[PDB]
Amino acid sequence: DPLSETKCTLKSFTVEKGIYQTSNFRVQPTESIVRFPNITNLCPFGEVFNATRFASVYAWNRKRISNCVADYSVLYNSASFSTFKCYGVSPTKLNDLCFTNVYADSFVIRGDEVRQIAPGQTGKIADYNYKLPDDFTGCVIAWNSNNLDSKVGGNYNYRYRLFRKSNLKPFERDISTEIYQAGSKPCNGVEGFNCYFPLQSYGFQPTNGVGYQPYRVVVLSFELLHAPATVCGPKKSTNLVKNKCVNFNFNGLTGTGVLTESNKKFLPFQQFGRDIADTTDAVRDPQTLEILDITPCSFGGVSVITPGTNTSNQVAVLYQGVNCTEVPVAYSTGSNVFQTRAGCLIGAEHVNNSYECDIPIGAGICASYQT
Amino acid sequence: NNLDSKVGGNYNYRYRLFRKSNLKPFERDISTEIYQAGSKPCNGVEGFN
Amino acid sequence: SMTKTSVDCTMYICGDSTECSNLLLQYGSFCTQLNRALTGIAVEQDKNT
Amino acid sequence: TLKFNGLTVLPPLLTDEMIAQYT
Amino acid sequence: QCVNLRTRTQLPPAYTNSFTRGVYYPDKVFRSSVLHSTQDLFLPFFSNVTWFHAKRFDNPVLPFNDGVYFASTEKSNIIRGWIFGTTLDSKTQSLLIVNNATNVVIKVCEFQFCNDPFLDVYYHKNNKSWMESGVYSSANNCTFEYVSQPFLMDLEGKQGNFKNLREFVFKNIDGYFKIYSKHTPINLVRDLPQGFSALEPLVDLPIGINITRFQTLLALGWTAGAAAYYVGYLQPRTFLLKYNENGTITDAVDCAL
Ligand SMILES: *[C@@H]1O[C@H](CO)[C@@H](O[C@@H]2O[C@H](CO)[C@@H](O[C@H]3O[C@H](CO)[C@@H](O)[C@H](O)[C@@H]3O)[C@H](O)[C@H]2NC(C)=O)[C@H](O)[C@H]1NC(C)=O
Ligand SMILES: *[C@@H]1O[C@H](CO)[C@@H](O[C@@H]2O[C@H](CO)[C@@H](O)[C@H](O)[C@H]2NC(C)=O)[C@H](O)[C@H]1NC(C)=O
Ligand SMILES: *[C@@H]1O[C@H](CO)[C@@H](O[C@@H]2O[C@H](CO)[C@@H](O)[C@H](O)[C@H]2NC(C)=O)[C@H](O)[C@H]1NC(C)=O
Ligand SMILES: *[C@@H]1O[C@H](CO)[C@@H](O[C@@H]2O[C@H](CO)[C@@H](O)[C@H](O)[C@H]2NC(C)=O)[C@H](O)[C@H]1NC(C)=O
Ligand SMILES: *[C@@H]1O[C@H](CO)[C@@H](O[C@@H]2O[C@H](CO)[C@@H](O)[C@H](O)[C@H]2NC(C)=O)[C@H](O)[C@H]1NC(C)=O
Ligand SMILES: *[C@@H]1O[C@H](CO)[C@@H](O)[C@H](O)[C@H]1NC(C)=O
Ligand SMILES: *[C@@H]1O[C@H](CO)[C@@H](O)[C@H](O)[C@H]1NC(C)=O
Ligand SMILES: *[C@@H]1O[C@H](CO)[C@@H](O)[C@H](O)[C@H]1NC(C)=O
Ligand SMILES: *[C@@H]1O[C@H](CO)[C@@H](O)[C@H](O)[C@H]1NC(C)=O
Ligand SMILES: *[C@@H]1O[C@H](CO)[C@@H](O)[C@H](O)[C@H]1NC(C)=O
Ligand SMILES: *[C@@H]1O[C@H](CO)[C@@H](O)[C@H](O)[C@H]1NC(C)=O
Repeated sequence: DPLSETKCTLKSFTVEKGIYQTSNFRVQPTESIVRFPNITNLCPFGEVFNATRFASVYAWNRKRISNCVADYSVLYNSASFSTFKCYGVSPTKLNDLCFTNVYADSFVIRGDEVRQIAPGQTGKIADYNYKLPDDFTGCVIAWNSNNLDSKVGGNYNYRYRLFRKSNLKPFERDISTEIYQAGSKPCNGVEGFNCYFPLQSYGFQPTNGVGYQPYRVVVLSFELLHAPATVCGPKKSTNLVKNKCVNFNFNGLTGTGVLTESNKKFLPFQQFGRDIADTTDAVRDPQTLEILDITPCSFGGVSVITPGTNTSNQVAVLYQGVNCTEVPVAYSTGSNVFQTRAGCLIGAEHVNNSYECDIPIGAGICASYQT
Repeated sequence: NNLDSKVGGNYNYRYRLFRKSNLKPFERDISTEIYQAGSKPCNGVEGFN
Repeated sequence: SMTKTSVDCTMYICGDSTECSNLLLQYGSFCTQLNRALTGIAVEQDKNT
Repeated sequence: TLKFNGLTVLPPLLTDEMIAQYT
Repeated sequence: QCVNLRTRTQLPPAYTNSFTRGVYYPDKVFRSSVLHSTQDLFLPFFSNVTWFHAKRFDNPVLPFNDGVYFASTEKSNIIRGWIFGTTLDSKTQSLLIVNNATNVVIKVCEFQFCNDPFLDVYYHKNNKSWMESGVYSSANNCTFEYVSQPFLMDLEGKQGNFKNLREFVFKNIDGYFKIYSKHTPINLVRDLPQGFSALEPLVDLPIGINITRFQTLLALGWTAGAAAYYVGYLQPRTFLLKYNENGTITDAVDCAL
């Protein structure tokens, strides 16, 4: 009870007559609220995963991605990708992570070779034409494509690298067609003993086993945070509540406050209104372009007004400069409550009779213990 | 290496890849239940989510 | 007299953060010693008047 | 010619009406 | 493709007094009836700007150290944009701004330009009104591309019979490049108008490259109109800015004048 709180605050088992300060009151946030402009520049991932024709892997396509929202809600919540894995980030956490550049690398391979695309792997694709760095922090995405990329006679349009002089560095696209030397002889002309053309085309047919089937491979990649964050996940938003104390975030501006409809008119380029002491006192809603006053949530010292301990245990509480409508958010039973110019006074009986000032409260009010 | 490593791999030793939330200090987790990384529930032993 | 003032030393020094408040706890009685001083000033504005 | 951030301004015990009466 | 004209030598600079201009809203923050002591890159009050004009034709290259104020007083849309960059020769990325008949394009590739590169009112070239191209060969690395409506569009003013002032401030901080602008009508013959108004952030883009120099882009054996343009350099300086009852900056003090 408030008397026990004064005994604890005064570190005494008995308290003399007077008024004593105690732990400050503050109206709590009723709920949290996040406001961000409704999503519009969603990334061009249709131009990746739903492009009609893919490239061959020996000369795998690169698409650069920039200035967009890297939404994966349709991506990672679809079972339609048969192997989608990430290699230095959780695929769930991508919506709360930023990038800087992005690249999509797009190509077709055999189903026995999707395992070679992973960082730190080997086999003629990974060795000769498409190697990830061993520290690859991004993701590989792949899907079974026998209904798409097979041809009834074998889809020999889709080509791979069958030979190379040396096994390659990260993302080293090679467009050379010059003849490979399998033996110690020089290779001269287009063909000869131990000469091989460095490529071959895959036999993708509707009949093939779960291995000789085609798969469409994409790698999503990024070099991180050396520069402004030109690609990032979708900043979500929640309903706009008013006339209640709440924890807001508006376009990155945090605070806890009461939000109200403002009469202030901004010019179009502004978002935060400030007061003399460089504190925020208003904000624009990103999605509705109207101005909200920000007001700090009601708070005050709590003073306990008491006759002395042995005299009596009965006490009254003053919520300094709090309107009596707001104190019941916390003695909230009331029935003897008096809004004073000094604050909401709870548990003291208002008597019209003016006596001499005994215990001060403020703004002409005093309190005393009487019949 | 010369005590716990093996030429074929000492696949006795294992780490926990997944947990709904970070564990508390000196907490230990012995759950073997299947982690629902996607929305579709899995009252089972396997599936891509 | 002059305008009576009082401060919640924690709300100033640590507005709406428990993480800051638990660090402020390392400093002991200063967030009370400051209020004894300001309440002494405030009580004397009535006395002077 | 004459609340934020935990700072508070408290009223004097005697109002400007009570000072006008003593005066 | 380049259409060279070393017809005019590097004629020496005219110089004029920039009275109280190139003040701009330093931040997206609204204030009212209050004085703010911002410290930032500003054009110093009463400082000597350099002055150029369009047989009258100017188009010199010049540096861009920390940031630059640029303006023209004009009629009939003679000027159309700017190159900013560091080498200007495909060793590094560059940034192109151009307005066409309404729209703007802001773009960045591994451009090669020319010694004296420009875009005129294309009548032929490939064909009529030809695409934003004649300042460069091939971009070939066009990572950043943005477009807008009427970035420097005209206003009524009884068919713009005053030489309308168009003011821009070009800046970079923390890898963003920032553009602030204003239009004002005034009646004056050939000098920057003594009076006060402030520039608002027109756009921002996050291009993140070393920038050292710049050159304006303007349109015409050929014939054309004639108009002036000015250049001033921002310096770090403290300004005290009077926000009015409606927020807009209404007056300023240069704390070191
Ligand atoms: C490739 O592009 C396809 C077309 O954009 C896209 O298909 C679309 O996928 C979504 C999610 O599966 C569907 O969303 C709708 O689903 C049901 C109705 O069937 C509703 O309950 C939902 O509210 C929602 O409206 C689209 O209907 C579907 N559209 C078409 C034309 O099929 C694929 O998801 C894309 N695939 C990849 C791999 O990128
Ligand atoms: C964000 O999206 C909402 C929903 O599409 C837009 O709200 C609509 O705005 C128009 C014009 O004010 C009204 O005719 C509709 O009734 C509104 N619909 C709803 C559901 O509110 C809103 O304008 C968009 N805001 C931004 C900043 O893009
Ligand atoms: C405490 O707050 C209430 C509002 O919740 C104030 O009541 C308003 O007072 C004005 C002035 O008399 C009236 O015009 C309004 O109609 C009242 N509103 C309601 C809902 O009755 C009250 O005045 C506040 N008390 C103090 C001393 O601040
Ligand atoms: C313009 O092209 C050059 C060359 O392709 C790019 O320079 C590469 O930048 C990446 C990312 O930092 C590095 O991984 C490469 O090593 C760089 N290559 C070379 C040869 O320098 C440059 O980033 C491109 N700029 C834009 C804006 O697209
Ligand atoms: C701030 O801007 C407003 C709006 O332009 C100005 O208020 C206008 O004043 C004129 C002249 O009395 C009236 O014709 C308009 O009806 C008013 N507008 C509104 C919306 O009421 C105001 O004068 C400006 N204040 C300053 C100091 O320049
Ligand atoms: C309570 O203690 C005070 C001294 O602190 C003493 O004067 C008073 O008589 C005591 N009251 C009773 C009821 O014993
Ligand atoms: C006390 O007097 C006031 C008028 O000064 C009146 O409004 C109030 O109802 C009275 N209270 C009681 C309990 O009679
Ligand atoms: C301004 O420029 C003129 C040259 O036109 C020069 O004589 C003068 O000294 C300069 N003054 C300042 C303060 O820069
Ligand atoms: C310009 O000419 C080419 C052929 O020379 C033609 O295909 C094109 O449509 C023309 N463009 C315009 C805008 O007339
Ligand atoms: C203006 O320029 C942009 C980019 O060069 C172009 O897309 C647009 O069609 C042009 N419009 C006119 C009217 O020239
Ligand atoms: C350009 O940037 C590089 C790397 O940040 C730096 O070393 C160099 O000094 C810069 N050059 C200029 C002229 O600022």
